[PDB]
Amino acid sequence: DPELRSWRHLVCYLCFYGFMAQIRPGESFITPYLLGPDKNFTREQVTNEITPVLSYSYLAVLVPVFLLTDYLRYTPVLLLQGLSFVSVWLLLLLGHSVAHMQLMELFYSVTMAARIAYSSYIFSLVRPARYQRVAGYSRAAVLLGVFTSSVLGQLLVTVGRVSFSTLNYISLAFLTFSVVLALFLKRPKRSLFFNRDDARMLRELGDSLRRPQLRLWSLWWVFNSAGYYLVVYYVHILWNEVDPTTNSARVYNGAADAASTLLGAITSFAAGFVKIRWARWSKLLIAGVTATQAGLVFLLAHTRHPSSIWLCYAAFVLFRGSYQFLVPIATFQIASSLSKELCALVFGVNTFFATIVKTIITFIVSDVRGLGLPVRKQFQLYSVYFLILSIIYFLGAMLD
Ligand SMILES: Nc1ncnc2c1ncn2[C@@H]1O[C@@H]2CO[P@](=O)(S)O[C@@H]3[C@H](O)[C@@H](CO[P@](=O)(S)O[C@H]2[C@H]1O)O[C@H]3n1cnc2c(N)ncnc21
Ligand SMILES: Nc1ncnc2c1ncn2[C@@H]1O[C@@H]2CO[P@](=O)(S)O[C@@H]3[C@H](O)[C@@H](CO[P@](=O)(S)O[C@H]2[C@H]1O)O[C@H]3n1cnc2c(N)ncnc21
Repeated sequence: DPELRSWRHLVCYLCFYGFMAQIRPGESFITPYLLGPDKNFTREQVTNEITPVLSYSYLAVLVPVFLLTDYLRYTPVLLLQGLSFVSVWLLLLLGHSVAHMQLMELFYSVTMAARIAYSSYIFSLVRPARYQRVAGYSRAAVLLGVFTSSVLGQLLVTVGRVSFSTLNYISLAFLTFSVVLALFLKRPKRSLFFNRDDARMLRELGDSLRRPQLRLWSLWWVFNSAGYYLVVYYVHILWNEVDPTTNSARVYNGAADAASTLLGAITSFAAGFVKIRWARWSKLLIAGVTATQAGLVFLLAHTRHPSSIWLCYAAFVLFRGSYQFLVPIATFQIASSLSKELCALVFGVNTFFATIVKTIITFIVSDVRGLGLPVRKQFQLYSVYFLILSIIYFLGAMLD
């Protein structure tokens, strides 16, 4: 029986790999590990010299990985996604200079640019009749794997009282285990662009760019997702500015990346109801949430007292919880009439245009070759950037 051997030995393996590839307990505790006494980096060295290299290499490896993940049929990039993860946690545990953490953020941007490999792999592997049952079970393993990794990272730090250095050796036990799991993945018999079983993409783009909702939510995915990424990369440097007490027990970075995933699974679930119902007022639905993001970025830049670090965590859970609400709606309005050969090209070029904006703002605001702002004055620039973006869509919606 090959059909009963598929759901037992393959679909139970994609939901086991997709669970175990998201297990990185020290992923929420990289920046408290760098700024702690273990590596002993100064804040001025992480916000201006290490973290802007994350948004530079992510421009450099976005298009090389996206072309390679379809040409190699998604398995050696899923092998690379896991192996570059190990190269991050090796440089975190063996590197001591600033140049050994700039290389750490270069391998970390490969693991961000190969996030699409996994999901774009379940589509090319399973049959389209059984695709909704497999990818529904697979994304319920990634979202479970993202949530319970930050819980496992938090309970070892808060409850287990394990140190930050010994946490990354636990994180090297799951990342070396998920490289071996990426070896035994079934390579798909097709792909999306190169390896097909047998251009119109330039012709159907001439018909889909004239849509009002594809024009709107693509200009949201370029600019609002650029400002979203510049908060998540720098909110752990801001929490270490508010409460810089090196204790490895009062830091709840894993409890703010698990509660943001749990809220990111609630508002995502609540966005599927409003997906096609609120498509008319989507130009005002952006400005109601971008302004809410404009206040929560300012709330991060307003809290200075270390006794209110708990109010900061909640200003970031409600930030990711509000960004996750628009994306269910964003992925819909964009991918409504697009073919799969054109949908992965529109999202593949919206992410590149978002990484163009992420490269511009990091070189202007965050990098030492531009202004070189600290992370307290940097979030005041992003709160202006979200409020500038909020009054564009609010004035844009009122024109209707
Ligand atoms: N269909 C796909 N093709 C190619 N790559 C994909 C992909 N669906 C996911 N991913 C990748 O997995 C990552 C984590 O996904 P999640 O943890 S399973 O959920 C994400 C995350 O919570 C947030 C930031 O997402 P993001 O920065 S783009 O990161 C995603 C993305 O890189 O938005 C959610 N999200 C993204 N897309 C959708 C969607 N279509 N419907 C409902 N929720 C969505
Ligand atoms: N974060 C991202 N970066 C780059 N491209 C992205 C992207 N998130 C989405 N897409 C694109 O949007 C297309 C349509 O997505 P949707 O219409 S919004 O929903 C899809 C679709 O119904 C099904 C197969 O379609 P698929 O091959 S994924 O095609 C996706 C994908 O190409 O999987 C659903 N889906 C995708 N991600 C999630 C998720 N995180 N949680 C729940 N459902 C999800």
